[PDB]
Amino acid sequence: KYDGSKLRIGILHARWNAEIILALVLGALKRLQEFGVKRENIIIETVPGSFELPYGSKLFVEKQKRLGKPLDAIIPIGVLIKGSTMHFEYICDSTTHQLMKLNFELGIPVIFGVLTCLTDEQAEARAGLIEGKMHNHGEDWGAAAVEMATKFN
Amino acid sequence: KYDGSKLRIGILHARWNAEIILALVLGALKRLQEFGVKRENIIIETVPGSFELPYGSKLFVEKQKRLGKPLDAIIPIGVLIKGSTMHFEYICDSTTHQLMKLNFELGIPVIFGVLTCLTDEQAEARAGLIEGKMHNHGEDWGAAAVEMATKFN
Amino acid sequence: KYDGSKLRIGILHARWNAEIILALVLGALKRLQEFGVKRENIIIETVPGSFELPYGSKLFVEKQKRLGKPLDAIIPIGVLIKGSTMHFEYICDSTTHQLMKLNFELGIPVIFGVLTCLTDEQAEARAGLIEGKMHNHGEDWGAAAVEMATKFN
Amino acid sequence: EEAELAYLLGELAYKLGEYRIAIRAYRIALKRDPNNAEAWYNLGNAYYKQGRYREAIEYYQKALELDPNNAEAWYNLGNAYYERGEYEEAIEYYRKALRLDPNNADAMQNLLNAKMREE
Amino acid sequence: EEAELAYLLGELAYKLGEYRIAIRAYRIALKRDPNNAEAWYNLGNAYYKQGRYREAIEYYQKALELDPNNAEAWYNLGNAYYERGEYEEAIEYYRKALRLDPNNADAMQNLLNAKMREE
Amino acid sequence: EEAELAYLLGELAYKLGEYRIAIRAYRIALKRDPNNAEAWYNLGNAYYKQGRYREAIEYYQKALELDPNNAEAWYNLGNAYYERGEYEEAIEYYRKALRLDPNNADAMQNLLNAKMREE
Repeated sequence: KYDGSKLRIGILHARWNAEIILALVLGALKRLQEFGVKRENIIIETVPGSFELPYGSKLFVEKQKRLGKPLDAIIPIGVLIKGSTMHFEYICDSTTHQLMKLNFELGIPVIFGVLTCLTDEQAEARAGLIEGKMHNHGEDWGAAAVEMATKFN
Repeated sequence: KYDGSKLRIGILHARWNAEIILALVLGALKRLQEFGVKRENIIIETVPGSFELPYGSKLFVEKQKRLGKPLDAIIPIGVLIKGSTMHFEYICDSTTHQLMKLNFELGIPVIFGVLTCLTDEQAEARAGLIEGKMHNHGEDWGAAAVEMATKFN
Repeated sequence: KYDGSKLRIGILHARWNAEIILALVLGALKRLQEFGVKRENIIIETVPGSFELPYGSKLFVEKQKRLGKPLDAIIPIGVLIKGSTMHFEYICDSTTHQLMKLNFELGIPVIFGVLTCLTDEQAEARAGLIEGKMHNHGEDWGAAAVEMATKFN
Repeated sequence: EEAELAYLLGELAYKLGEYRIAIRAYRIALKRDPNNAEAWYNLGNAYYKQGRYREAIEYYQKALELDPNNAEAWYNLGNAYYERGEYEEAIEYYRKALRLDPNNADAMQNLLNAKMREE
Repeated sequence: EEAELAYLLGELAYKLGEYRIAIRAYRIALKRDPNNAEAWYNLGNAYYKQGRYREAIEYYQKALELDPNNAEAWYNLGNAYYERGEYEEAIEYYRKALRLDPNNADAMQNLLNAKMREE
Repeated sequence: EEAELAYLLGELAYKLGEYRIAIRAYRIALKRDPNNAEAWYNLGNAYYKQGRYREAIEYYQKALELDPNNAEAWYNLGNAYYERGEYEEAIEYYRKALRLDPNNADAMQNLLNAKMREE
């Protein structure tokens, strides 16, 4: 339906909770390539975690732009799992607001590639890390980036 | 009371939870037409889901504007049902804030066509999908778009 | 203490939950008139409900301004009662934020004439609809509009 | 039978703005069939339109006895009372209309202003 | 009864400019109630309007037999006679109309010019 | 009798564009006098006008049974069938209308285009 061969899509992702994230990052890449996105047009970089991603993604885009490779769409990826503290609730919220603001501030679609789970099993299922539960949502993020980046042109 | 025959009203909607949404989308269209809105002036397009709609609606408007068909009002439509994760709470909130901001940023009324339900029965009732409960709220959204788009002129 | 005879004060209000609202709207009007506000300088108009008011109030002001009757202060009025869904929490919040932003964006005081009640008895008491409980808060809103509109000049 | 033709004739006259006929045709139709509440409401509307508010009331009240759930009529009745200066009666008729039909936005604003004037 | 409905129907048709109906409805109404002079005058007016001046005369004359004080009809009758070229008859009908109603200024000027033409 | 008044009333309503009345008045008139083919055709025209093409057909067919030489009705019937997508039925009704009235130029062009579409 959509052709992503002309798009530059970046992924900026957390290092923390790598098992879940690497499954999510690849899920998105495989689909982007299925839509024709060239592997060389998929930019994958990391940051420590979820506090960095909400602004890290802008800094990431600015660098790619300066280098002559501005992105058409971005999928910051990371996993928040509720712990004993309330960092989860405050990060989930402010992250979401930054990512929504960035849909206009960066000029490109910003895909919420961040999980807001209470348990590990939920985040793991969302990444398709669990064979019997959910699916790898990274794939939808990938597909969405291609559609959002082409649909509205 | 109001004449919508001169208005362009767009609907951007989620693909996910289609049974509820299609009832909502049609509810709004039927009423818009009852107010005289021409069917050709009702623009209906989709996105995967609720994360796309909060900004997707701007991208949608910009495209319609470039095409020579700027909208007078928009009703993004979608359904959030609380699951086992907290994506519901964070989407409900940021979506609402984006849609309220867009009432000024787009220059047109933006109707909150999004449901924030805890169960399916509640979302289904809101769409009038359940004969014995609520009514199809899509109809109110349709009517509201016509009034908001004419009332304040 | 204050003289409102030179002020234009608008009320934009929800149609839904009219029994409570009409008591609130009149409460404010009676007091505004007691402060000398002329009845012809009190502009009363309606919208379906609480989603419309957060931006509807700007559209309302812009129209009054174009007509040569810009407002000095505004009191959007409406009632939110918690139901089985979470629309109450998300509307209460975004409404409040829009109304606070509008205190600067419109150049005039915006009075939070919106109720955020969990029950009907609470909203009814706040409107002074219940003889034995609270008082008609609409009266305070009216008085506040007069003071805010004169106090800081 | 004859009432239907008389109601159709009056109805056409109402639509066309001719109340002498709309009134006579409905009175005839009603003599033949007195339980037609709609015609009684419309009869009241013809008198109402002519400024004959007391007459309008008589017919609106009859029509309400036959069918009291007609919110529009409750409103129209209150209006006939307001035109006569009967604010207290009139406000109750508008409030009843709104209670029967909460979406009567026009009744909300008109009863609100009427209440201000009622005192 | 039926005549009233028939008169109301014809009346509406007269007002709306439809004489096929205005004529049939009044003829029906008159068959049911032949003494309605107004309807007979109006029937004459329908024929008059259609250019059927002799027919208009027949009905105007019947109507005058029922009520000869209708000055307007006396005038209209004279007009039907003038359209037929019957100036002598026509001038008497206009003069009678003026005598019945001295304020019929239009009859004064029209009978005056008609008299010039009568010879 | 009553049918004439009912036909005159419906007729006036048809001319004025009010089909609720035009339909009820003709149905009443027809109950009183079922052989009035013109009224049956007109009844079909009211339904036709409302987009109620199947109903229009029912009445047009009845009217044709009473008087099948009405070329205009044959045409109108074909049109109701075309609106329903019934091209084969519809083309025969237009062709019959043209055979009855060879001067129906509009039927010629419309049946010609319809034939192209019929296949």
